[PDB]
Amino acid sequence: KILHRLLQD
Amino acid sequence: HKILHRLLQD
Amino acid sequence: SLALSLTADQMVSALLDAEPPILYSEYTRPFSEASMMGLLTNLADRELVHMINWAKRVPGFVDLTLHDQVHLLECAWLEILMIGLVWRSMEHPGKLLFAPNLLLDRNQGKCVEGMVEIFDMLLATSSRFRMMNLQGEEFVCLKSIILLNSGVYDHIHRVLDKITDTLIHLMAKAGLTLQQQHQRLAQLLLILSHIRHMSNKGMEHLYSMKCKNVVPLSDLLLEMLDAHR
Amino acid sequence: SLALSLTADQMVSALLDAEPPILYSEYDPTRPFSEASMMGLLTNLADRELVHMINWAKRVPGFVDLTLHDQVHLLECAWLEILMIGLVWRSMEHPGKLLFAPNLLLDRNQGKMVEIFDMLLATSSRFRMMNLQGEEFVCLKSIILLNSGVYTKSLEEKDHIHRVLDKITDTLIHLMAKAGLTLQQQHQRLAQLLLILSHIRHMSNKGMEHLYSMKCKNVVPLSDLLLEMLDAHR
Ligand SMILES: Oc1ccc(C(=C2CCc3ccccc3C2)c2ccc(O)cc2)cc1
Ligand SMILES: Oc1ccc(C(=C2CCc3ccccc3C2)c2ccc(O)cc2)cc1
Repeated sequence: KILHRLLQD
Repeated sequence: HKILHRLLQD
Repeated sequence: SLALSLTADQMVSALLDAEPPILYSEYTRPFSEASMMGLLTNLADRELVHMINWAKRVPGFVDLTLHDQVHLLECAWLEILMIGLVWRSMEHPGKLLFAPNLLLDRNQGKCVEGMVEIFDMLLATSSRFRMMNLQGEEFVCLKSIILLNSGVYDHIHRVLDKITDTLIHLMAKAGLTLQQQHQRLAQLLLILSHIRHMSNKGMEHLYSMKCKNVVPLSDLLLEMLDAHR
Repeated sequence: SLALSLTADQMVSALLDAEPPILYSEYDPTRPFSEASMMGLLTNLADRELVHMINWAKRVPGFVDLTLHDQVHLLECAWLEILMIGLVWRSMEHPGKLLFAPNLLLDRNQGKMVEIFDMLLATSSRFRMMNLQGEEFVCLKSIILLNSGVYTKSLEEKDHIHRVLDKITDTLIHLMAKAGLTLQQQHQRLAQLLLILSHIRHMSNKGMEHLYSMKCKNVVPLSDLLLEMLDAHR
């Protein structure tokens, strides 16, 4: 999940 | 014409 | 024009006087899509006739041209049906009171594809209204606001302002502080964004129901629906 | 806990500094058009704005206090609303035109969509006549992020969103009070601003339908992130 990544990273 | 046109009268 | 000369109490009593009645559905618990959408379509169709005569009694509305009245009703009708549904469903948590003889819960909305999502949102809004302890006088103010605002893109602006004055007036009369007043006001109006969302998602669902041609739509509903499509 | 501690002036200050930049499009006046090129341009543009939006959201007071699952949901719901109110804000001083980018300034006479365009035009026109302030705008955009997906186990989270929402309300009122507005004018302006959010929600929804239609018609590409975002609504 791309959006999930960017929030994390 | 539209049914709404008629109903918004009388 | 006469709308602006009205006082708050007068605004309130006029809106309460204009209220449409709660209609009944046909007198077996629906589960299939044909049965459920059949009952809801019949109901909405009858409700719409009352909505139109209600709308003509909302102060300021009659002062608009016929074409503008048509536009606003076409834009707002499902929103107005939905906030009505959500309001009368308040005292029945987890369920939607489409009519006093038609209480629907999640489990029936499980069938007919694309329904249970819109169902859940309506339940969440109803619950939100219940927790805020929304009052009937506030409800008719919100309903009026939806009618006048949803298809508004000067006179309407002034009337919209007048209704805001009325809302505040109601909260003040209820003994709320100034801070509580504009906080509660913001909360009410933010729910209007969700009612809009539910309407738009409902509208495409009804469009899907139409093209598939399972349930016969009334000519009035078909025209109200195509105004969006 | 940090968000509820802030003063209204601290809230504003925080929101102002979290503002993403205005990006450029790849538009070139010596380059031909058609619906493909334009939607491609806006898609490319939106896709880059998303990356800035995601990092902007993390700087919105209270947003990182939420679970990652909740943050994802709010953004999936609100992303187009937020792009659009961005579009409308920077289009204010350009009546009858939309400033997608500093180098991409479009009228209605270059469309087809035209109604979404007009709606955005009306909203911009509304901001202009209201004389919408920057401090009001950033409050509005943050409200959209927190509100739009809040009514769709534990939460807790949901009630926490209502607190920060409530804190952005006095901030707005606080803003209108220093502007010299009377109580009646404050209430009325607050209402006018929040009613605009219903229109922005409406434009977002109509926009997704056009975007979903655009994807299925496989006409010009959507990025991997834009596809995931769009799928959340479908
Ligand atoms: O008082 C009301 C009566 C009917 C409605 C209808 C909707 C339509 C969409 C929808 C989807 C899921 C759950 C509820 C609803 C409500 C509706 C409207 C028209 C129609 O032909 C069928 C259902 C809403 C309020
Ligand atoms: O800053 C912004 C950048 C792009 C947009 C996009 C929309 C999409 C819909 C739309 C239709 C007519 C006129 C404008 C718009 C705006 C948009 C969004 C996603 C996409 O893939 C294509 C266009 C809005 C604001």
